[PDB]
Amino acid sequence: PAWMRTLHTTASNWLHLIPQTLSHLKRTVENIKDPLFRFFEREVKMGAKLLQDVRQDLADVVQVCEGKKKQTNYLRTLIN
Amino acid sequence: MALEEFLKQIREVWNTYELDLVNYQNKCRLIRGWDDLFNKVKEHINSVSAMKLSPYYKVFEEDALSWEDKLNRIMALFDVWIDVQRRWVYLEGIFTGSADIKHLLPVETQRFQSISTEFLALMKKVSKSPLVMDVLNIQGVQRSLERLADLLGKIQKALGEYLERERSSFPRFYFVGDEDLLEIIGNSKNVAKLQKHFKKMFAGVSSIILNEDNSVVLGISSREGEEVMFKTPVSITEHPKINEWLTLVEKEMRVTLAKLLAESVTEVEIFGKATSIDPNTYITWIDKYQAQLVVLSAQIAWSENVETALSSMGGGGDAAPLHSVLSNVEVTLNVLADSVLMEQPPLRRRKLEHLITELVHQRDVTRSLIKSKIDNAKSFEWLSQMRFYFDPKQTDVLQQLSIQMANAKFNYGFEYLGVQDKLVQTPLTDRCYLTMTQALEARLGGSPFGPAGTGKTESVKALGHQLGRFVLVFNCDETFDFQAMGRIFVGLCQVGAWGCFDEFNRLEERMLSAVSQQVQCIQEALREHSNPNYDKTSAPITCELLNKQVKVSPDMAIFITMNPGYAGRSNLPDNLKKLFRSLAMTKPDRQLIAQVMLYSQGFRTAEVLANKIVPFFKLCDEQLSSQSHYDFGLRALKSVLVSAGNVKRERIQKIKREKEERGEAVDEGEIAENLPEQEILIQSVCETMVPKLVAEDIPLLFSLLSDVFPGVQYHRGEMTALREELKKVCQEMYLTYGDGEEVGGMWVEKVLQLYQITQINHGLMMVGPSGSGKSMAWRVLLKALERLEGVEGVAHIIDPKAISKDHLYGTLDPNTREWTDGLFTHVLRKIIDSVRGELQKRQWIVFDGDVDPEWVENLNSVLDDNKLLTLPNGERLSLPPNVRIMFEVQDLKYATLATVSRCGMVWFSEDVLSTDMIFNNFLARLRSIPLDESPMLQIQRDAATIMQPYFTSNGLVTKALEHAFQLEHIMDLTRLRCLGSLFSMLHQACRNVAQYNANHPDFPMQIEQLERYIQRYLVYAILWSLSGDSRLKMRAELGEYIRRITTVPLPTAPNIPIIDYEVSISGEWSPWQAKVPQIEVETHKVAAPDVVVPTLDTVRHEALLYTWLAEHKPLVLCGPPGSGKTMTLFSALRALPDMEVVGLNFSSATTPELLLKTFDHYCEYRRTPNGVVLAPVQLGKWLVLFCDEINLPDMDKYGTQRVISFIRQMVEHGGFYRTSDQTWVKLERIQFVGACNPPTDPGRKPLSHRFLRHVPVVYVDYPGPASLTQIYGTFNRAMLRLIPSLRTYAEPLTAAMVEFYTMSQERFTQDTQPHYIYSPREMTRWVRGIFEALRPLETLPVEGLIRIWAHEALRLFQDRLVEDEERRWTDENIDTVALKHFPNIDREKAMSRPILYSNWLSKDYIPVDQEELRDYVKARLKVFYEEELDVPLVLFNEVLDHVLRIDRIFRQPQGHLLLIGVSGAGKTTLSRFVAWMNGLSVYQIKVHRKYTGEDFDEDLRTVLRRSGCKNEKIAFIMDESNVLDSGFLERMNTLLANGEVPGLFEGDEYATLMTQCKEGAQKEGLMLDSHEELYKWFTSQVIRNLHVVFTMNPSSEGLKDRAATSPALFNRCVLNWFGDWS
Amino acid sequence: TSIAIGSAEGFNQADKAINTAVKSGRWVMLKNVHLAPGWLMQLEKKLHSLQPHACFRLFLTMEINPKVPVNLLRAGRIFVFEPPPGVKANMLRTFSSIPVSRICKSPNERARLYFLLAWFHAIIQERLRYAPLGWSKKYEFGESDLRSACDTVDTWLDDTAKGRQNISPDKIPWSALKTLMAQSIYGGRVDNE
Ligand SMILES: Nc1ncnc2c1ncn2[C@@H]1O[C@H](COP(=O)(O)OP(=O)(O)OP(=O)(O)O)[C@@H](O)[C@H]1O
Ligand SMILES: Nc1ncnc2c1ncn2[C@@H]1O[C@H](COP(=O)(O)OP(=O)(O)O)[C@@H](O)[C@H]1O
Ligand SMILES: Nc1ncnc2c1ncn2[C@@H]1O[C@H](COP(=O)(O)OP(=O)(O)O)[C@@H](O)[C@H]1O
Ligand SMILES: Nc1ncnc2c1ncn2[C@@H]1O[C@H](COP(=O)(O)OP(=O)(O)O)[C@@H](O)[C@H]1O
Ligand SMILES: [Mg+2]
Repeated sequence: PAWMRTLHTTASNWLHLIPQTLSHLKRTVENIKDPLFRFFEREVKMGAKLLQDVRQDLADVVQVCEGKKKQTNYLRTLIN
Repeated sequence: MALEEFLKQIREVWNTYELDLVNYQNKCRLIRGWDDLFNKVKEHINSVSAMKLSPYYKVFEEDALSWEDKLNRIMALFDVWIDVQRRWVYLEGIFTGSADIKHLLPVETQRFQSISTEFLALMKKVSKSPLVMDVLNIQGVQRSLERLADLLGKIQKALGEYLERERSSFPRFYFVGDEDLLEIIGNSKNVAKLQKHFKKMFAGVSSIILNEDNSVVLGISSREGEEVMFKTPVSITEHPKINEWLTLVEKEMRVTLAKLLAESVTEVEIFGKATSIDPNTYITWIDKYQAQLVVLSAQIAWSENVETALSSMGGGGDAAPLHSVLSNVEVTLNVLADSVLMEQPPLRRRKLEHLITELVHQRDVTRSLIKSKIDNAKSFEWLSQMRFYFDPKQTDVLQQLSIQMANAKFNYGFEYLGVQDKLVQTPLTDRCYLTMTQALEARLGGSPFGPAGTGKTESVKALGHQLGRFVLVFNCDETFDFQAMGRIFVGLCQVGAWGCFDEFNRLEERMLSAVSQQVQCIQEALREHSNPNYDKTSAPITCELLNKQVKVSPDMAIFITMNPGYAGRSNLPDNLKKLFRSLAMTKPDRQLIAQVMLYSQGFRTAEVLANKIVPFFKLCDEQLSSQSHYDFGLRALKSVLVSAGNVKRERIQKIKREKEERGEAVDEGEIAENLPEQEILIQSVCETMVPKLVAEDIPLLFSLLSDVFPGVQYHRGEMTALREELKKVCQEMYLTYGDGEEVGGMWVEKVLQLYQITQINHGLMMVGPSGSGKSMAWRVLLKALERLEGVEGVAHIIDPKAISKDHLYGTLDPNTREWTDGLFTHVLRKIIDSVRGELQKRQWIVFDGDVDPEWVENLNSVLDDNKLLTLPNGERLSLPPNVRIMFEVQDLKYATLATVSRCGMVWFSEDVLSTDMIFNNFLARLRSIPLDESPMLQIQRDAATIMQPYFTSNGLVTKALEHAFQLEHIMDLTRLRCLGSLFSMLHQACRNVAQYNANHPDFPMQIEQLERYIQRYLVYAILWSLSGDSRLKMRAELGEYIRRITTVPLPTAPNIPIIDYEVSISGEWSPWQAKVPQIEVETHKVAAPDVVVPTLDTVRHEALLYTWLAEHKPLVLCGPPGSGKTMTLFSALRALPDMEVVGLNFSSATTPELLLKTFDHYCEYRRTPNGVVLAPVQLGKWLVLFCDEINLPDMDKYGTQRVISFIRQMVEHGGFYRTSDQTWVKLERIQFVGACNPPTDPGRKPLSHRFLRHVPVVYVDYPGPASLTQIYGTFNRAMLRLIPSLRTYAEPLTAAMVEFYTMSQERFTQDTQPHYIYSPREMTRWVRGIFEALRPLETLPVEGLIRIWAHEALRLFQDRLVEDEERRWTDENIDTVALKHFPNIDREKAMSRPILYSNWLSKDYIPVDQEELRDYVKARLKVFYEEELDVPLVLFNEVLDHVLRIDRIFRQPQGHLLLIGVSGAGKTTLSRFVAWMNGLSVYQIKVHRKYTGEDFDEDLRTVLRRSGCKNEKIAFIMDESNVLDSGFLERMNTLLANGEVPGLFEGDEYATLMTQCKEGAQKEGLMLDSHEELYKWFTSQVIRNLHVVFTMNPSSEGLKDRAATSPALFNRCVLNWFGDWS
Repeated sequence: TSIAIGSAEGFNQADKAINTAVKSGRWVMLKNVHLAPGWLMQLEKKLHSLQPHACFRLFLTMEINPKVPVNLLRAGRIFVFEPPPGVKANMLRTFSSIPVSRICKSPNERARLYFLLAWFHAIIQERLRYAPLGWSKKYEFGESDLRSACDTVDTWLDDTAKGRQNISPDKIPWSALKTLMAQSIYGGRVDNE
């Protein structure tokens, strides 16, 4: 269908735009005493978690648009 | 022989025990000493039970049995006698002391006279023989007590009007409930029973002081103990009426407070205008007067001094005596500060704290005045401050004091507030006072809004206490309707009290609009009373409230506080907002509060501590990881400061004790200077905040503490006694205990944190994922505290979301305005009353369940400092100091910041409950508790020893569980679900070993056989528990992983996976294929509902289900529709003759009421000494409640399912709550089995992780092509034995069927249409149709068989299709499949496109030509027109096809239709036409505008009676337009799926149905007399006779919605898509 | 007869008041009728087949809401109350609302105080249109604030000027008015520093 192909192209472009990798920050005995690291670890943590979630969801959307996998309730809602 | 000795002791005690009797005004001799009898009976029962433990109990068993019997009779008799005695006592004082009730209410006056005569007769009989058994052996004594209680309750419930008149007589009675107001009125003579009712009637009066005669009221008292002595005592002898002397006490309280204030002001004038103050004299003055009076005297003195100083420099150029005022304030503040640095009595300490706060505010104000160079008394920089003016020359004492702010003037109400916690007068509080006073002067309300915990309600209460007013806090909600608020407003108007309606926006918008009227009228009355032209002689302004004229007192006001933007809040209409002066409270001055609080508690470094603690709180808010349960607002800081003060006091006491025990040298100054205040603050902060933190935030917060508080460390105390009690309790409950870093250190540390939080807060929240040990933690803590402190601890576990909020808190009848207690309200009221000594015990109310603002916001006042449960009827319940409110939740994703900030939090992570602890608990329970109820123990211990190496850290089980978390499961995988499945399967293995031993008495199982069997079954159980809820691929993957890591010998088979193998009792692997024989089904049993062709999946799932059900363990089968879940479960249940299955069919609107109706029908409640037990009516049988759509029920906006929570409560806790009388009901011989589609299917919701913890899930997927080939080849071979010539075609026929069904499933999916579901149900229907067509026929060539096959394929796969291209595809694919699998056949004869089969033209089901069928239908239509309905119809081919389909459906048992098509297409007419042919009687419900659910229930009852009792075939035609409510669809769902509605016939309607069914069975010739067999026969008759034809429009979203609200419409109803005319 | 709609007793009172006023010719006002759309439709049907008195008037004050039935809107005459288009219209509305006798009291400086208050109210309300720049949020600066400010001005002018015809501009309590309208009247709704 038309909407399936349009969403496939949009999701492919979005995957191209969004980067793929983000490594968490390492805990150290003297690093915890630094509030900069205390904030900075939280930033990289949230960034990596949300990036992984978004990448997985968009990959599932692309997979559905190609028909390889079935639609679920959450997947249907995200498509909508 | 100690058993006989103690039995003789108990015999002597009971024979010597007599009933203590005391007179009642020379009328009766009441029972006294209830507690002694109660605990005597309790101790005797416990002793007899402990004797039952002993083995020598057998020789005295029968005697001790009769002893427990009579002891239970004594308990039952006196569990009602005390209540009856109290009810008669306070009812007598109403029907005797009051004379107006005789004329007003004569009928129940005479009724009470008769009941009192009966009670005095029984009571004189008791007085004659005061022996306990002589009372007990009285004939019908228990029944007499029960009927007396019933009659007294009936009389009590009919006294509402008299109570309303009594409330009108004394205005303060409006805030007293019906029970308590009757208690007060009846017990007026006995004033000692009114002491516990004064706290709900006055601000700070908790009790009154009486002389020895109890006839003269000398004074009043507060909850702390502060006393006010009346100058003129009030005598109750002169004023016998309760209301009269209560009013006199109130007026005397006001006058004596005024006079004492005058004396205190005159005395404190010396302390003012004085350079130096002697500490002794000031302390004496403080101790002489009350806290409010000394604070008021200080305020008056300071205000007068400042006014005099300002008047002195009115000339501008004069001197500055304001510096003298500042110096005096500073000197007094220094004297106060030195006073608190040493030990003080608690009352004097609170007085000093209040004075220090007030004087700090005075110093700040005076400094501000000096800085601004204020020199005129009329300057607004001074007029804006709250100034107190005292006029001793005023004759009226109540008007001697005037409080002014800006242009507003108020009079002190002189209401005794007791000792209330004063708040620091921060600039925000000053702004609040200014705005609220400006609103009050303009005769408006107050609307302080903002986020939670910014000092809004407390600010309103503090302002009210500042003016000496009575402030009432009403926790508003959605049931505060127009009438309840009108009554509350009437009470406030008559009393003259302030009403602080916090959470005002929780009302409905319509209710707020309605209340705006009353608010406007009250404000107008206040405004007219404000005008000076009004005089005392002129009648007070009378506002009209609730169609009544109510006097309006000047002192009253309406304050509403609300949080804007929070969840579960409405909007205020503009006509209501214009009546209130709103104020924004967003940023309280936390630093000033902290500094002044630390200064008043005695901290020398208060400023530094506050400046270090407030930025610390901001750092915590902005630096720790964001979580839903984290709160760092003003409430958290308040708790921290209070805990710091308590810790400082305890440290001072400990130092003093160390000094007295070690020598004799104590100096208050030495201790004060040498005290680590920083350490105290850190200890309080850690005790309050560390428990709520996640694992990764603890080191972050500790580093933060080291950064802001360097050099100070926290050393948590070692509660050695509590740790010993925890160790003992864990040992008795088979729990793993560990100190520090041992196995279980984190859990016990969490328990200690929970204890510390309970010591501080009265509201707790144990937040953490399922299976983190919260329940065990708080249970172990409760038992340890009970066994340590010696105070019995009881717990009331309430599932808040398993019941409606009306059932949880209570309901108010809109008609009669009577209050019915909810669950939590009933529990709290029972604890408060303490009729059975509940106030001396540790009461914990645990709200185990999900939390949302709808139900938890009603507890805001309870969790606040108010500790009041405000009810819509104006009642308020004070939380006793021994009651704790606990919330055991898994997440806090839906609660607002109001609830999170109100409760201390303890966060339990899943790392708290390590897997080794669960393994140790399982092993201990296995080694201790017998499974039968000993060879059982020996087998259990041997097996546990065998499984010990695997149930270890980094063992086979742990590694397998870790890997199983990485696979894909149909339902979300939780550790505890897998562990519970494994433990249940291992228990079943132990029972299998025991059964093997029983079957072989001569040769029991040896050690080696046990080892082999246990190891192999452990691997088997791990495989089937960690991957039972996954596809075959994941099962094979887990099997391969186990084969790698495991060392135990596993099947040597090359490609066959391990899951294809069972563990025989001999201790060897045997493939499941050995239990799958090539059976030959009987010809007449082809595709029968109870016929199951054995396959590999069938036998595996049958064994698994038998294993799980033999443990009575709840389980859920999840899989696609038609996979075989119900069939497999019924096959497994057929191997258990002692289990009866009852079918439940959940829908989107399913509520626990369905389960309650099923319990009412199939079970019965019986009263037992341990409580109510619900058991099935049949004896020795286990009721298996089979819920077919367990995950379908609607999920609210807060992610909960009420029926799912109900099932979770009934599974985990083993019972539920009867909402009729709030009685705990324990389930007996009842287990639950669930069925559901995968949660990814539309309309299905994922089950809560707390529910999935208890229920194993087995994934029953579609049978494979090989399995389908086997099953339906067997079915065809059995079926094709009718025609011997056709026997050779069974193999190609089943192949063709399987191929076409596989193609149909792939081509049409649920993505296209909601009803496009295909399952082996279609194949079963195919085989049934072919067999039914072939049954009467004697011979038939292959072409006829292919024609029948094609016709059945068309009727199954093409009837439900929507588009034309899909039907064309189905026809073409049928043709291609038949030609592919059946070559060398003549296509034209067997596959002529108009495939029509009908039995109208012959006795058998044979093909019919189109034209002959059309002519026959024309003739039948002519007859139909002449007989039933004269509406001409035009006949075409589609009409013939449709009538053939309807005739096909109507001839089947339980054949229901779902006709989907545009209106006017003839669906109803064709249904009536076919039904008239087939003899069915057409029934249609006549829906009108007033048609409700009860009329539908009556129509259903009539149709079921006709279809089951009279054996009359009925075609119940029902249209979608006939659906008005969801109840219609729910009852239709139940009737379609089961054939009987459980709650439809009840009471009289049930008995008449029983009689009619008996008559019907007599007519059929059956011999049935029991209700169960007759009801089963009725259900069978309804199934056989009732057909439901459902017609609806082809809506797109409507079909999807109906696929969820009524799932049975798509599972039991054959779907025909008539559509529009082509 | 003004009745607040939303309760069953409110519906009964509205019915009785309308039935009485259609004969007696009195006015009836119902507030917040958008909360009962079905009763609104029933009321419209009742009104259509009715021949009331010549002086009878029925006012249905409601908020702009899509739930209001279309037939009632077609039956009645619609008046929209909303912010005035500009500063000039705002001042004109404020001066029209306040009675003339109230402004023209004994102190001749009362008129200038009222004019300053009206200009301040217009300035405050017009800044509301540009939500991010004029303020930080859509505050509810309405007619209630204007009435409260006028009452405060009256009270403090009568307190300072004891009935004198003229009062020196220095003696006018500027501090009182500024502090009150900054902290309680207009500053109450303000939640931002
Ligand atoms: N200290 C312990 N040592 C060993 N086993 C324990 C311990 N505490 C709990 N368990 C076991 O682990 C499981 C946890 O049960 P519990 O009811 O305490 O969980 P929970 O965290 O309250 O769960 P939910 O959120 O579902 O209410 C039970 O099987 C219990 O027997
Ligand atoms: N000036 C103050 N001095 C001391 N404690 C205060 C002060 N203002 C607020 N608090 C405390 O802050 C909390 C606010 O309670 P409350 O006003 O009832 O909450 P809410 O603002 O949500 O209605 C209470 O613990 C209260 O004692
Ligand atoms: N091994 C088997 N032998 C015979 N029939 C089977 C077998 N497996 C599946 N079926 C057929 O599949 C259907 C399963 O339907 P049902 O038990 O209602 O599943 P669900 O309750 O999950 O919808 C039954 O009608 C049955 O005839
Ligand atoms: N085949 C037909 N020929 C002539 N009239 C028909 C035919 N089918 C339906 N009708 C008309 O439809 C009307 C009945 O509609 P009905 O079956 O009640 O609609 P629905 O199927 O939506 O319930 C009758 O008055 C009849 O005239
Ligand atoms: Mg639990």
